[PDB]
Amino acid sequence: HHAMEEVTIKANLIFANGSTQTAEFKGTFEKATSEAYAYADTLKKDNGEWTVDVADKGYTLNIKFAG
Repeated sequence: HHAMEEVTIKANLIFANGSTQTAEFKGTFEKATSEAYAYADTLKKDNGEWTVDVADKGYTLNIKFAG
């Protein structure tokens, strides 16, 4: 039985120069997680490629952009 509660995935976006931005995605776990990464992807054009460190049991995504 997989978790079907509506949850919030927090994306802590960290840019190359150290600046940050936080966005959150609400929905079932995997759907919301995929949406968080999809959002990060829209920022690659101006911020470069990203890497991630998953925290808080998967509810926090620390996404760092390179460059």
